[PDB]
Amino acid sequence: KHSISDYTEAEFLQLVTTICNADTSSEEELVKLVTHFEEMTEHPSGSDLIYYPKEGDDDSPSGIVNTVKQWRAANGKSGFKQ
Amino acid sequence: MESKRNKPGKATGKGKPVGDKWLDDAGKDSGAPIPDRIADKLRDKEFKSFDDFAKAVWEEVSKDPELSKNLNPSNKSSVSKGYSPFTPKNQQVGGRKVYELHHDKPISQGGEVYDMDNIRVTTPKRHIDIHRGK
Repeated sequence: KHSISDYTEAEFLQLVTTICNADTSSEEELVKLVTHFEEMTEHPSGSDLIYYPKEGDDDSPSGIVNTVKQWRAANGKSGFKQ
Repeated sequence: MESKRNKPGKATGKGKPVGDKWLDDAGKDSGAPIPDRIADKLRDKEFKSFDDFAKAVWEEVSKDPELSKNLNPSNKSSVSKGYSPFTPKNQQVGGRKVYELHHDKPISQGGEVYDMDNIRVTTPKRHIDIHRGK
């Protein structure tokens, strides 16, 4: 939970799906997950990746993971575990 | 003092006609009003607290095809649970990332808690701008 490279891609996809599905017990818990997502990706779009995607970006869970993955690849940042 | 917002009460008021981009308005002026069709669904119903009322508001949003249609699929899942939708990143303030319901006339100066004509939907950023100018 410390850094994105602590998650496997399959773990991160589960996390992203939880968020997209609002699969939490409370709004507070969802906002916490969203904050962690933003901290993990370090992407400057923040929560907009999930909620306010650019035109023609895939905002499915796997779509979001791929956008994150490629952006970090493009910006020389570490990838997923494993 | 006992908190009125923490006590049950009965929703009243009319709200106003809004369009399918109503939430874009939450970021400017005095925020967006409660949609009249939301008011129509909630008026005369009793709620346990202002938080209970706000949940009912977001549930009614998710059930109204016109008011929920601008929401993306993830924001739609959120409102379906009765959570407030996430605002654009540029409208968030720290840990405040969802639309907020605020009272236009303050309760301490006689504003009513569940008077839906006394409630505005704001982004966290817009609420803070308004508050800082008081």
